[PDB]
Amino acid sequence: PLILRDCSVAGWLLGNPMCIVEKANPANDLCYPGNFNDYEELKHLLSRINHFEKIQIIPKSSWSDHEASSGVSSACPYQGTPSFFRNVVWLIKKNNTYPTIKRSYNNTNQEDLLILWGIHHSNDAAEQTKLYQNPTTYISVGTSTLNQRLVPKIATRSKVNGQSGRMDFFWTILKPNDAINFESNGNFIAPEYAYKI
Amino acid sequence: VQLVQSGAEVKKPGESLRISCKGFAYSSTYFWISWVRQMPGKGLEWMGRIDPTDSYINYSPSFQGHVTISVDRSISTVYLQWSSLKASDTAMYYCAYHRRGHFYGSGSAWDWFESWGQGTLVTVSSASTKGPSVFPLAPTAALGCLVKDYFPEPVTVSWNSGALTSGVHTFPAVLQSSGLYSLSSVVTVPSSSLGTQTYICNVNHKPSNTKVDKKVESA
Amino acid sequence: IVLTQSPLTLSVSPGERATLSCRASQSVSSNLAWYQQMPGQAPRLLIYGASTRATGIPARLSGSASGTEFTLTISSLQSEDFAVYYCQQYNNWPYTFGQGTKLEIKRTVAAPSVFIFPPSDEQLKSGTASVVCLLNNFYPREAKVQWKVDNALQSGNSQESVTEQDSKDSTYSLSSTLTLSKADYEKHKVYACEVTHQGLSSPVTKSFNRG
Ligand SMILES: *[C@@H]1O[C@H](CO)[C@@H](O)[C@H](O)[C@H]1NC(C)=O
Ligand SMILES: *[C@@H]1O[C@H](CO)[C@@H](O)[C@H](O)[C@H]1NC(C)=O
Repeated sequence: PLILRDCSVAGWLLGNPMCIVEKANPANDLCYPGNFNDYEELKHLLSRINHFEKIQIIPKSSWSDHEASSGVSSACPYQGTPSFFRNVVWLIKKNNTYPTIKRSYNNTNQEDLLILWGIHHSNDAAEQTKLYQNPTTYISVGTSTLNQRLVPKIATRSKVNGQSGRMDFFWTILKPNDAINFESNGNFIAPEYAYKI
Repeated sequence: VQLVQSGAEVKKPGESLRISCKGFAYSSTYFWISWVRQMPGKGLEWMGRIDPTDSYINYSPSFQGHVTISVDRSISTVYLQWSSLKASDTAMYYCAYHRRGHFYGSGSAWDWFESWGQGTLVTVSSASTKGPSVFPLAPTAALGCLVKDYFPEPVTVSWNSGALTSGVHTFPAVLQSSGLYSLSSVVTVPSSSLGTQTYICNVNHKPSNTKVDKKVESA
Repeated sequence: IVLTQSPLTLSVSPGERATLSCRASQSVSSNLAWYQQMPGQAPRLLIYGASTRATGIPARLSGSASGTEFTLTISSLQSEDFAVYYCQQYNNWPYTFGQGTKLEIKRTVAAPSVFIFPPSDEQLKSGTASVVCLLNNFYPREAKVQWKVDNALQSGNSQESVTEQDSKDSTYSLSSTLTLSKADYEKHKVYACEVTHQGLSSPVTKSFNRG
């Protein structure tokens, strides 16, 4: 009985700020342009929605040595300010430094949990240094079910929504008592909100 | 994990001091070793923290300048260091283990101190080593010996080589004007036992090699 | 951030119930722990996440939170439980603690045994004179040791020292040292310490004259 608007499923779960049944081509989608990795498999997983509670997993407040409130763009707008997806966090350098990040979450919620994060493919050595300082970055996400480790593809792609870089988003199911580990020295789109199942 | 720290230290203002803390050669993963200071009588103070792995370090806004946390990942040991100590720096120093950046439930943190070291006492006075003087406190009867003017802590007082432990009170030492310690050790025995029984207080102060037996008199 | 603990000292019978408080200046949102410390020793975790007990910890240690009012509760005090209790917030760094709450054993009032000690000849031969007042096995800890020399109340020239509460009768002992130069000791004849304590009928004075 569940019905969307001019959000897509993606724009929905990531929490586009301009926000069964969706319109085959929605207005609001991915603010920043990119791909939502494993899209359709997720969609198949989501017609079986018996329980769906959004819960926090890593407070935005808890980022002391990176600049949290700055991941905003003239491409994800809200009330004529630059904004971004609510559920994730676009971490930017602070005092011209970007210490590697080592975060980790244990699912102690009796339930499966749907976690969403991403990587920013910036478009040149310029944007890269400006935003994250480190020229050569990685991202490393892991559980007992998943092992991802991704390098950012620095290239200037065709401008879409004002933006010559891209953002890839990934997702995973976290079983009860499994932990997920993040490690990243730049270009990380960090989860803040996840979903119960 | 099981943290062990280096032994106790006595120093004078302006001296360098580096205490140590090992016992975590494997962990997994992401963990902080922190330094906590505890002043005589007062509560507790977090000084800073370090990841032995990638040698990342956060100092408290109260200590960034004074001290220096460091790691030699080689031997897997963490160091606290000062350049020029100060009478203020006199305290118990613990290191403590906790998880780096782990979270759970609904956003709460996994950042409580899980494991502690035994403690490293650091003292800065600074007088110099001075052995104690040992005076009788002559007499249900009460008698004592008084252990005056020593440095540094501690002394150990027994009676009759430790065959007498019933009714003994060794009071905490007190700092005097001179920056030196005085202590009192007393004992109660039946009045009807003086003259017969011999009472000897054995006093030890290793830092000045003082080893003294005093017969405690009477009439 | 500031944690204010309350009270600092708390006297409670064995068998009963104790309620320690800790209050935060800001929000720590349940990221708070309770440790216990005993003399000479490190602290050992009791409670994390404000509510969860650590392993080993019995069920009579309880923890609850109202936003910023954190509450530790110990019921059925066994002797094993008398020590110092700190709260800590690990909501963010610098981690901060409380100031402490010392949990004292409570017993029926007990009045002190009062002893006074002359300086040894051995100590005089040096050139300094220590007179010692000993109070033995009393409770409560509040007692007032007053030095009188030739009836003249003395002041600001003595030093006290108290034992930790006893393990096998829960009492205290105290010793006061009146320290004078070897000089200034001869110009006086009577030395007395007057003790005022709760368990005493009236104040009690012990005393001695030189020679
Ligand atoms: C900011 O960076 C400069 C660059 O060296 C450094 O001097 C300063 O201490 C830094 N401030 C903080 C708060 O880290
Ligand atoms: C998550 O927490 C539970 C309960 O504290 C623990 O038993 C489990 O081992 C943890 N999971 C991992 C992967 O550490």
